[PDB]
Amino acid sequence: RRVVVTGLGMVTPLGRGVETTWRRLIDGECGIRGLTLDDLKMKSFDEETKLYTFDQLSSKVAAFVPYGSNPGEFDEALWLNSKAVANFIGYAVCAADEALRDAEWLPTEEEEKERTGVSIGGGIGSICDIVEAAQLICEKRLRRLSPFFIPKILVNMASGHVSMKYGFQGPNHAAVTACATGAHSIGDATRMIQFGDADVMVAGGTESSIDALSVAGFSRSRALSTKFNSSPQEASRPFDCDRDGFVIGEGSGVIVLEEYEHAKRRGAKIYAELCGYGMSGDAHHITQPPEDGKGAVLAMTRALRQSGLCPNQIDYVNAHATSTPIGDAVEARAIKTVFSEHATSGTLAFSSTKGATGHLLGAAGAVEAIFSILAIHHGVAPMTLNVKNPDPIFDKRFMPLTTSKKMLVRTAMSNSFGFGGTNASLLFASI
Amino acid sequence: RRVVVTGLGMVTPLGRGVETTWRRLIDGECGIRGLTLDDLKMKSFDEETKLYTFDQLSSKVAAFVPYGSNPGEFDEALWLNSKAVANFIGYAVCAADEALRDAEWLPTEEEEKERTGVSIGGGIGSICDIVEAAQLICEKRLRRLSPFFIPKILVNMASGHVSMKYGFQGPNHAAVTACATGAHSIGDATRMIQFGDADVMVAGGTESSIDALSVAGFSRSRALSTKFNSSPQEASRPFDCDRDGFVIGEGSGVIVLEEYEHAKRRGAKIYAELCGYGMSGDAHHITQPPEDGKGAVLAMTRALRQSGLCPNQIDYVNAHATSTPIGDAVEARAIKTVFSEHATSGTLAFSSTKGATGHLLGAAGAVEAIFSILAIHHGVAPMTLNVKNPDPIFDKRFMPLTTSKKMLVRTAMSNSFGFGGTNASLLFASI
Ligand SMILES: [K+]
Ligand SMILES: [K+]
Repeated sequence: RRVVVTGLGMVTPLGRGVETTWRRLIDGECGIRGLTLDDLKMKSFDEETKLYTFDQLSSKVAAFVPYGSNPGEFDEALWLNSKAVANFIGYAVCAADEALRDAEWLPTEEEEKERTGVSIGGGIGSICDIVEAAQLICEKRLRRLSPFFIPKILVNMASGHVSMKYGFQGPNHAAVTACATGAHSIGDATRMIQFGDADVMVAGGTESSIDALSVAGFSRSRALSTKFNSSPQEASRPFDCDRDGFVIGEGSGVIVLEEYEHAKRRGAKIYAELCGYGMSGDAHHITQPPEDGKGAVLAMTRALRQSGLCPNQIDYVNAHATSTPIGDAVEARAIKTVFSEHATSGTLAFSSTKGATGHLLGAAGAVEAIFSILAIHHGVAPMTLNVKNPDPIFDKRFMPLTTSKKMLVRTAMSNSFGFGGTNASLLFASI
Repeated sequence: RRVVVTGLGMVTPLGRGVETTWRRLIDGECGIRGLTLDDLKMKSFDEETKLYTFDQLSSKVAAFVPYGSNPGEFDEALWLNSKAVANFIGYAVCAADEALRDAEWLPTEEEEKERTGVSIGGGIGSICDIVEAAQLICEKRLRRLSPFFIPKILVNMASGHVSMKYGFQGPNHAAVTACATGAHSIGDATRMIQFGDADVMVAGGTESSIDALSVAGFSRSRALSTKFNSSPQEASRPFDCDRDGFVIGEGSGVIVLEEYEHAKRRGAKIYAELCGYGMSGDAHHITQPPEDGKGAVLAMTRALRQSGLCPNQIDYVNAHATSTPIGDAVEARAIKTVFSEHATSGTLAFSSTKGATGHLLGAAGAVEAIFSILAIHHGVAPMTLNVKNPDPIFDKRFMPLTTSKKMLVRTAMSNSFGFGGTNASLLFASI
């Protein structure tokens, strides 16, 4: 059984909705701005504590979903209107609603509902909610603790809320694999349709982890950009010589996957086929990839092997590259190993879109899969922002895209790597 | 491709190791004891705050892994060996080591290592570490924030630590589906072997969430047992008329899944075949199952369809039943709906082992899958503990097992349900 994409939905730092996000991405816009006190998510703390906490943050830049009741904005009054709904849940529901309406898949019949599942994972959940609860322990105010505390911090709950809203009674699932979360969630859902567990899967990733402890935590891991705090629009620079860590972003990407014959029967429009889901492990380090990028090589090779395609048949690669000194170079090295002559001749088009969106963490793999599907659909490959001085590994030919380029994209591959050395590679093709 | 089980490993409130856990389970033992101040995991808090917090907890019972350097005990010096290892990670590695040495699978060859993956999920991760970090905000001591904070709290990191320990470079994965986590992780891994993503998968679940905020959070939701604080060994009573909520437990279950031909070629000892992986969603309520238990019915029916077996061919069912008023009754109705004449004849053996182990949350689905496999392997069906007065739903010979029944077990099914209405049913058979 073959698996196709019939609906796209997203909410990103470039806007709410596929149209707005894609338009701004191609136009070369950037969703990164400087942090403020409000961004700490510390409404339950006094101003002196807020001020102190802000000062402890090495990284003072982030990529935010725009909130509001106007076009291209995320309306919290519509999507975060319940006590059990944390921000990551609202993003996923918002994106899922767009994807399902795009796919024209809102079944009323129990037969179809039972054959529709959900696989939308989150990477970390809601740290800010756990911080608020922990404050109750410190201040001896535990009576205030919400009965909805547990339900709103569980990383599988986006799938729960989506399935509930639409009555979807197929597999209720979530893959959680750090920054590969959105990729594995989509991939696992594909395997389920292939095996026959479902005919339709609403799959993707979500994350809303811009808050005091998240920023402080990633800053302590030395994972975040710090030296561009006065110039936020230049903070995320994948493949650039002056990159100094990623910029935390937030949002959700959700797609509607469905079995090919099922899609054709109902006359659904098809974006692309999902042809490869390559998985590997680095088996190296909790946070650092290996020098040779073997894990990334394995993941890409496995996705290729599944599709029955040769390296030279790949038109576009959306790289994971998060704007990290070691990470970006390792992936570049891995892309050279997998594609060799196809890459070193300049034939292969590749870019990282994280200069524009930031690192969406658990949602990164899903959002970037959407970008890859859209590359095929529109015949436009997105640029990498802020590559003023390309990494020494690159030359005149082997070079990431620095402008949005029109081209036939019949095949698009998207890499997502996470802490623990967990790797996924999703390969899409026109059908 | 067929998938078989070649290794078992576990760390539970009934002991470290399969040997001790199974022996104590079958002997009708219980791992539940009363909560103390030390169990709050509040080492960074003063005595006054410890006492306040303890007084605020309505549930004062939990099921603990026995620590120590003696047989049947968890040696924390061996497994909690670095600052990056939270308890859930340590339990998983301990369980994985046992499972792999049982499977006799410690390959040196890059080929075999690349064909071996890991799918061990955690449900919540490490709340206590987030609480400690949040305390640094309240006390303005963020200087002391651990560099390993982020790696410690991520629910996928058990898979990461296991893979790097043994150099496994196959799919590095985690399904996180609340209290179905262990089941979906095992089921997902099965699909991966079935498809050809891997030849061997180290799969299961892990949890260590006995701490101040976890107990407070679950207590506030009214999910936990409160009436039996004076008699802890009586607190978990699945299917009993006096049940009043579940008892939080901790531990890990890990199994080695293997492609059938791969197992036979190397002369591996085979416990059972995994024949069915049924998945569904309630699409009803964030925490409560629907009255008719349609989700449970669907999950069980789906696992049956996949196996090619009919209800009458099922020998043992390990119920999810957690000792909650609504939950247990709903599953009882669902079992009756699926098995009808096979249930009411008294020939279907079914029990919940949560009276003995407590609710292991993310590890529940994996530990109970192991019990289902061991039932087949040993020809003994485990009892339900503390059924003094069976629920009115049970009539005549439709009754859960209240003693360890010696019997031929050819087939065994295990149910796991989680918050968000996520349901999994795993079906094993002799081979
Ligand atoms: K990517
Ligand atoms: K079970």
